[PDB]
Amino acid sequence: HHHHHHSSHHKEKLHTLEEFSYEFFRAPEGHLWAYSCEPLRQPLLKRVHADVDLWNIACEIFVAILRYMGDYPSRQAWPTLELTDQIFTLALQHPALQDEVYCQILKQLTHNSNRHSEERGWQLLWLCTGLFPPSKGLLPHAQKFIDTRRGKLLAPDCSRRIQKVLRTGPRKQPPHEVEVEAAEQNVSRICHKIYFPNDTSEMLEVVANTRVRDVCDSIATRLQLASWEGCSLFIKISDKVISQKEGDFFFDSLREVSDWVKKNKPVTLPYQVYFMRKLWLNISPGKDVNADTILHYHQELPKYLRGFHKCSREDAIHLAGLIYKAQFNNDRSQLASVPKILRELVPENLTRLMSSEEWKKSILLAYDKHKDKTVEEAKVAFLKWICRWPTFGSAFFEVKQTSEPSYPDVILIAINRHGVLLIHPKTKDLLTTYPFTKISSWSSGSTYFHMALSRLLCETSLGYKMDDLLTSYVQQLLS
Amino acid sequence: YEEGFDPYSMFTPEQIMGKDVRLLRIKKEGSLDLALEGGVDSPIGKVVVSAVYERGAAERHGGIVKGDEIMAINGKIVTDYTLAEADAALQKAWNQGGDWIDLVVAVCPPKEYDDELTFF
Ligand SMILES: [Mg+2]
Repeated sequence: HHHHHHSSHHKEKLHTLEEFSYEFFRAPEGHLWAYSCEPLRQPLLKRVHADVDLWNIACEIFVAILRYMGDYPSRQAWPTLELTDQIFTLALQHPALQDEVYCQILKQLTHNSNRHSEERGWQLLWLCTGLFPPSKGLLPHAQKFIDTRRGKLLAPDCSRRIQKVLRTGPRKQPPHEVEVEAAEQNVSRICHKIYFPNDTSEMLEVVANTRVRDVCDSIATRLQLASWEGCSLFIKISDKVISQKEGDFFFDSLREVSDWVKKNKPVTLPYQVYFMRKLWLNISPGKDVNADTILHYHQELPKYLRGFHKCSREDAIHLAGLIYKAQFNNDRSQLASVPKILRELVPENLTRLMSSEEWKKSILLAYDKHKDKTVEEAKVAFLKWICRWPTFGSAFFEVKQTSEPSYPDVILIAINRHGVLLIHPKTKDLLTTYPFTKISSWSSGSTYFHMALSRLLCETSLGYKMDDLLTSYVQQLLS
Repeated sequence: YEEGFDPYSMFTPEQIMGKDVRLLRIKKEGSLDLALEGGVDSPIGKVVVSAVYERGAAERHGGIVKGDEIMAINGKIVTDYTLAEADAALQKAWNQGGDWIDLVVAVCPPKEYDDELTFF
């Protein structure tokens, strides 16, 4: 009867695990099914008790629950996240511990006359219901436990979270720092800030079972995008920008990346979450103007300014006019000091081509042609003029190649719709193109990237990024 | 570390051509926490340091970083070892006797490129 909402029209006696404990709890070696400040010496359940070596983890879980609730008879300072990691981590890995965690929490919530302890216990049940459900046998007891305590602040949300986690499956990672902070505030609603390439941000509503794709769906509606195909969330952490897997739970992804960053580059690390375009497949500037002016222009502009493309003096003057218009609109006084602004208008490999006044004069003449355009129209014109370049819509990597004596030691690599592009950093010429149809394999380490088509070997700290983009592009092109 | 170390006394020139070869004497205290990658089986055909974990012994010494190549462990040349073989040799010669570990490393040179581009 999980599918139903039950009502009698009046308050029912508080449901406990007393009757459940007669059949499924081990014998006591204060009730074993009721609150106690005494640490457990053996696990509660007969199933868990019948399995030695699971005894120590079950006891360590109870000690961490006692510590979280403040029932442990000391003040030997504990950060909350370490306690929540101890309570839930091994339960996620060994599902036999999941009913044990629920029974230990419900036990500490039964006949608990200590309001602070009881409040903290409900925060644990709230975190727990967002990770995994109780088993088929325990579910009616946990449901009744919550149903008969509907007036508890977090109780209706615990009931909803069990329905949700049964629908989407369990979490892979224990509570995230953000989830724990909300729990400790007795707040069930969470908003995470999401940053965009156009220097803006939005607050996005997230829950325990929110997947990366759900956040993206909400962002596409919020930004009035025609589609988010090829976009994703990214974590800017340490000196990295890492994409998040669309099918992963948002809080699982945050922890997994933070853990990966800790082992690959050695407290909770600060981070930012960005929403950006990842795959540049079928990008037609003007088709989705909101996507072009929020994402596309602002992602393509810094790659252009770095001087990754092959372009002429005349190309740079023309694009600098559009860039000036996109940034300053009608304000013609921003080119007053050429050294303070030229790096925002012209690719760094081309600034030496003419003097400061010559750039200022040529840019102003170009800019003056956009008097009738809006800022959005300038951004779209910028994109339309560069969208057919073979290096448009690319991720770039500067590497030390060790496989081709005919090429310079340091080369520029572009990964995009056309496959892998090898670029001369001085001339910006395309050395070669490795199309996806010719690539037979690739692999990476933390210090290298290798590709087989006819082999490319290079020194890079960004092999994981190269691998991920190649996989993503290949998976998208196939069907 | 040892100042008087000459790589030409241990390797033939073909084995060290274009490498900055140094000897490091690391004092055995705590866990090494030095991760490796590569191997003779891999695309790079050599054993390199993949990570140096915060805990120490490798990090505490300071002379070993990500990208450096492991050429020898306690006098035994490991340039032709698989990753599993290099890992086993490093774990063995750390536990099995001695107050210290002797690592011959090819120090990775400065990167004349931006190794941290973050654009998509
Ligand atoms: Mg001139």
